[PDB]
Amino acid sequence: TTHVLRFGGIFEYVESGPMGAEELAFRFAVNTINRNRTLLPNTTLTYDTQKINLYDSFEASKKACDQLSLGVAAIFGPSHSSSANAVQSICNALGVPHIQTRWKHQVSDNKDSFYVSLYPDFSSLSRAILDLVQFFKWKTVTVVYDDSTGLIRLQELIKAPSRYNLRLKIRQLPADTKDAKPLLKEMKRGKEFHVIFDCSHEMAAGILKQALAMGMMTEYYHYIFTTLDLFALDVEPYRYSGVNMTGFRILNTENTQVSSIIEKWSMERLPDSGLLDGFMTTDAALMYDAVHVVSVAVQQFPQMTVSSLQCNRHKPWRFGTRFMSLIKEAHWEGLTGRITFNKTNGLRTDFDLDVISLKEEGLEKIGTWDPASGLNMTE
Amino acid sequence: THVLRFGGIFEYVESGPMGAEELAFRFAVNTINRNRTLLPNTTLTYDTQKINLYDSFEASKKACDQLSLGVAAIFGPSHSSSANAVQSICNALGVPHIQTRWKHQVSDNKDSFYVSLYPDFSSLSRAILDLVQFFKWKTVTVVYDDSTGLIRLQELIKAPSRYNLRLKIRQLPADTKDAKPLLKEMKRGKEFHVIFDCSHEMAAGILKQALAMGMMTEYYHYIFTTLDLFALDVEPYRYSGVNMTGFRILNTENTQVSSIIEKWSMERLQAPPKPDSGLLDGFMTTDAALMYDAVHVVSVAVQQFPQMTVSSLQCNRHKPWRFGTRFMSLIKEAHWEGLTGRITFNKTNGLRTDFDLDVISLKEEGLEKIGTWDPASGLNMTE
Ligand SMILES: *[C@@H]1O[C@H](CO)[C@@H](O)[C@H](O)[C@H]1NC(C)=O
Ligand SMILES: *[C@@H]1O[C@H](CO)[C@@H](O)[C@H](O)[C@H]1NC(C)=O
Ligand SMILES: *[C@@H]1O[C@H](CO)[C@@H](O)[C@H](O)[C@H]1NC(C)=O
Ligand SMILES: *[C@@H]1O[C@H](CO)[C@@H](O)[C@H](O)[C@H]1NC(C)=O
Ligand SMILES: *[C@@H]1O[C@H](CO)[C@@H](O)[C@H](O)[C@H]1NC(C)=O
Ligand SMILES: *[C@@H]1O[C@H](CO)[C@@H](O)[C@H](O)[C@H]1NC(C)=O
Ligand SMILES: *[C@@H]1O[C@H](CO)[C@@H](O)[C@H](O)[C@H]1NC(C)=O
Ligand SMILES: *[C@H]1O[C@H](CO)[C@@H](O)[C@H](O)[C@H]1NC(C)=O
Ligand SMILES: [Ca+2]
Ligand SMILES: [Ca+2]
Repeated sequence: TTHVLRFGGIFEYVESGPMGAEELAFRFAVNTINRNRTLLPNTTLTYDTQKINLYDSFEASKKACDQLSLGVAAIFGPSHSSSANAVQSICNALGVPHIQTRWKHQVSDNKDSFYVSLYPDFSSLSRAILDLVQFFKWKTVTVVYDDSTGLIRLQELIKAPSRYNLRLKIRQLPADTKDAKPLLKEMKRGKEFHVIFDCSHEMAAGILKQALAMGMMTEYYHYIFTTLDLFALDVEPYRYSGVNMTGFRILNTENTQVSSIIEKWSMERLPDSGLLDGFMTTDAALMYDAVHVVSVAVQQFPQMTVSSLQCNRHKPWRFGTRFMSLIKEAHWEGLTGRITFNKTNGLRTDFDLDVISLKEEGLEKIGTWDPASGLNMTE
Repeated sequence: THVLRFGGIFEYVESGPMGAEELAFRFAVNTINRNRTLLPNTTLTYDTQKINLYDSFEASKKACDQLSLGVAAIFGPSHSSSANAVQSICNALGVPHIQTRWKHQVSDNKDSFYVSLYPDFSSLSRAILDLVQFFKWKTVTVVYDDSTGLIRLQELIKAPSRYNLRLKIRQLPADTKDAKPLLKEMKRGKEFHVIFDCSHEMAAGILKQALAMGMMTEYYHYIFTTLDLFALDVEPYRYSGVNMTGFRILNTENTQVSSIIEKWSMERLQAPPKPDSGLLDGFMTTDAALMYDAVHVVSVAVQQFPQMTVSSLQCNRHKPWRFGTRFMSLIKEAHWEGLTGRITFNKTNGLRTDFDLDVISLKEEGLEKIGTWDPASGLNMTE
């Protein structure tokens, strides 16, 4: 009873240093499962990792074909959206499950059915952001987004001013944070004390610097962050100013089992950035959870074996339709909590969140949120 | 006598008439061949592949095939996610990719082998704005079709921080047939000034629900992002005295353009639009006049580069085309007077950020020109 089952992964290219955090979580999971007797006892997980420049969809395609030709049971495809788009179409045509860990816009007309996404969908996250804004009883707010795509992402937030009694201004960051000051100066001048920053944690770390410099880290302002990697941020410079800072957290650290696995990650890993060294970002804990979730579906389908499919020949995989289905019905308790997909969408629309805020002793849990029972504060 | 072949990827119609874009493509090619003054010694040929527009994989396989037959340009697909993939491929093999439909150009993306003939709404958003301020609106309601319209009209959505304006954002549901619950909220909220961001086909259908709801009156004013406003049947509404305003890129005012539009309404083999569609039969949409203009603009660059010839490139082998970098450049510097007016690309972006517009509004005697707009001198009304 020894069977070789191979996953493919397409990751970011760093010709200048260490492998990315996602590719590391991928390999770390595979190894952890192999060492685990209870999961895939008779089965042994192997893999093939290709590295590409993330916005060359053409390259992401050539490498997705190569892996379908070696034989792969799933492509844990790329992060960037336009490259994940192309690998999604390919995986569909050849009926190999595509596992996505990062959000991208699913065009409506698109009928691809061979995929799932582990990123918390903000059909839900937009509503969690909203539930939070109403709890603080804000009546004016200012949404500051990074790249145009954040409007599609937070569209349920942008529309609320027609239903509820709310008035928001929409501002954008410039390409480089190093002059987000002219903008911050307009918000200051306009007494925009309640703000929602829609950007990556790296951008958030850099914006809070400009904000401090501008005298906007005080008891007057309150900042809400869409980013789930709020704990990734160094908070020493601001916890005494008594700004308010709130965001969500998918990464279930409250559990000791998750904390210990996060520590083995800070291990076997490694300034003015504003980020904490040795921290597992959410994008990485999701990849680790995607390998585990797919594997839970593999343990239920021993009959299944890999197959060498070609992008020119057009012979859909034989166990494709059946595997992709086993996946969508999967249940797993990963680093990021309850995993369950939406049979309809393939998306993750139901999950649990910890709502975290900046007290004087650092970031702290002040409640929970799930789409069913909404916000649930502890006081 | 030299044979130069363009490739085109178009929408699949099993098995009715060929789409309007593919027809404008073939119509242009033929018109140029018959024209002595353009490509006199050169003869244009082509290969048209048909694909399902959201299978980017299929649009890829077919883009490779044409690069292998040998093509000087792929007038790639319309849908965005398929035009994305063909854009990357064209880039890797240095064959110009000609786009005629808007799509979001991700910022990090460095592909340089392409141009887009669709009027960019870094400019169109500003033209919509210039118009809103001329009417001196202080409240407006933007209704968009699919999420992507927010990225498109982002310069409009942000204006409430600069100017004195207050807009509500509403969305249409998948199917127009119940845009009534929404229209009923706008009515109840006295949202008399509205901007509809959707296709003309959706606009035709929404105006029906609006009439039914008693919102086609002298109280309402609707602005349309769509450039195909003249595509709409306007008989049912021109007497109600609603106000209806939008822009028009298609230079019909010119007789030469009108006659070519007439040869197009002719030779058209598509069943008239179903009654109850709300559209006029035999009408050249802007998406089609752009494709006709894209074949002509590229051809103006070909006439300047006789040395150039086609080459059979493979998607596995990786040997960029020999005249690629030089052709793609001749294109970006092109100037053409097409059906849609002044064509000129932005050397920086490859996009069409400078163009001319006719601003058109619904008078009682049908749709009418009431001014112009170009990014330089902004709005320019006649009164
Ligand atoms: C807001 O700021 C003050 C001072 O930092 C703090 O005491 C309060 O608890 C904060 N509010 C929340 C929701 O954390
Ligand atoms: C699946 O997706 C839709 C749209 O996002 C959502 O409304 C629906 O409730 C989801 N289904 C489940 C089972 O959660
Ligand atoms: C909400 O939170 C309270 C206290 O934190 C907890 O006791 C309760 O069970 C939660 N309710 C639900 C159903 O989420
Ligand atoms: C095409 O020839 C027509 C005459 O049919 C002429 O009017 C027009 O200028 C020509 N186009 C070009 C490129 O000169
Ligand atoms: C809007 O008002 C009436 C129709 O109700 C029309 O006569 C008038 O010309 C319109 N205004 C413009 C600028 O189109
Ligand atoms: C197009 O170039 C013009 C100047 O030639 C410039 O104003 C504009 O920024 C360019 N395109 C964009 C959208 O950046
Ligand atoms: C605006 O239009 C008028 C005619 O109505 C014309 O005389 C004038 O030149 C135009 N302005 C410019 C330069 O766009
Ligand atoms: C293997 O992981 C640990 C032991 O290493 C065990 O607690 C866990 O349940 C196993 N994995 C599963 C859930 O099959
Ligand atoms: Ca194992
Ligand atoms: Ca000719």
